[PDB]
Amino acid sequence: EDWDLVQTLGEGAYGEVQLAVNRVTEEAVAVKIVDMKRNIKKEICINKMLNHENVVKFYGHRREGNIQYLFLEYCSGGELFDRIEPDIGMPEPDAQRFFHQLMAGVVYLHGIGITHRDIKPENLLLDERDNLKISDFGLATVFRYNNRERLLNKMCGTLPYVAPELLKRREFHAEPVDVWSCGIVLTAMLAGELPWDQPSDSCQEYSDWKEKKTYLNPWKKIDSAPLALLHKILVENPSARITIPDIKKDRWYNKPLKK
Ligand SMILES: Nc1ncnc2[nH]cnc12
Repeated sequence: EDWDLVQTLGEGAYGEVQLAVNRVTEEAVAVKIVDMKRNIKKEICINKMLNHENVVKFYGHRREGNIQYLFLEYCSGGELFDRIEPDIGMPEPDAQRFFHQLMAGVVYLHGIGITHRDIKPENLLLDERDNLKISDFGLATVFRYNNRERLLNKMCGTLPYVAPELLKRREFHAEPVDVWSCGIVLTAMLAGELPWDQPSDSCQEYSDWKEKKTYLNPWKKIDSAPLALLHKILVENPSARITIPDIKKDRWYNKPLKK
């Protein structure tokens, strides 16, 4: 287990990720790297709990100095960001498949009291058999514990993926914030466009969404079956907004498309 660091796979904010190949067995891994001088104990801890085929497999960590090394699964397929052609998206049969695995993944976390708080195509990586993994638990947090649900109030994410409640309320439920970002990943995948800067009332493109002006981009690039689902996801009232159990019922979600 003396790995050589090869290519830089990217840095969200917290630290740099390298591909690391093992000298002797050649097992490829991803090493996240974080300089605790130039929140992060919590990422390790959350990664210790996780075990699903749609979450990036945590392998371990060694401190060894000022740096912190996370040993994570390797997604040779890279980010879902790159399967989205800008302004067109990707074929509807693959869009669905990745949404099935996103939904799978998120059910799992949400079922173990964990919310990601940054679902976005750059944090959905694809492996060798093109399976979607949820990555980066830097902004993750427990919302349910001892079967008590706690509200989050701390604002974090990426504006275009964030839910309105999070701009407009002082505390909010964690599940709906992740269903929203899942809905915006579905928009991205099907239209290849983010629909708005951020879901504020001050924003034309969002005001048009609440006004059901579905004749505009990026909504006119989407078929009425997945478009119906989206209407149910980007509801502005998180108690009105569809749940994951009920997205599993949606017509588009169960429409046969993918071989
Ligand atoms: N686990 C991972 N696999 C591939 N690319 C990554 N970039 C960040 N984490 C990664």
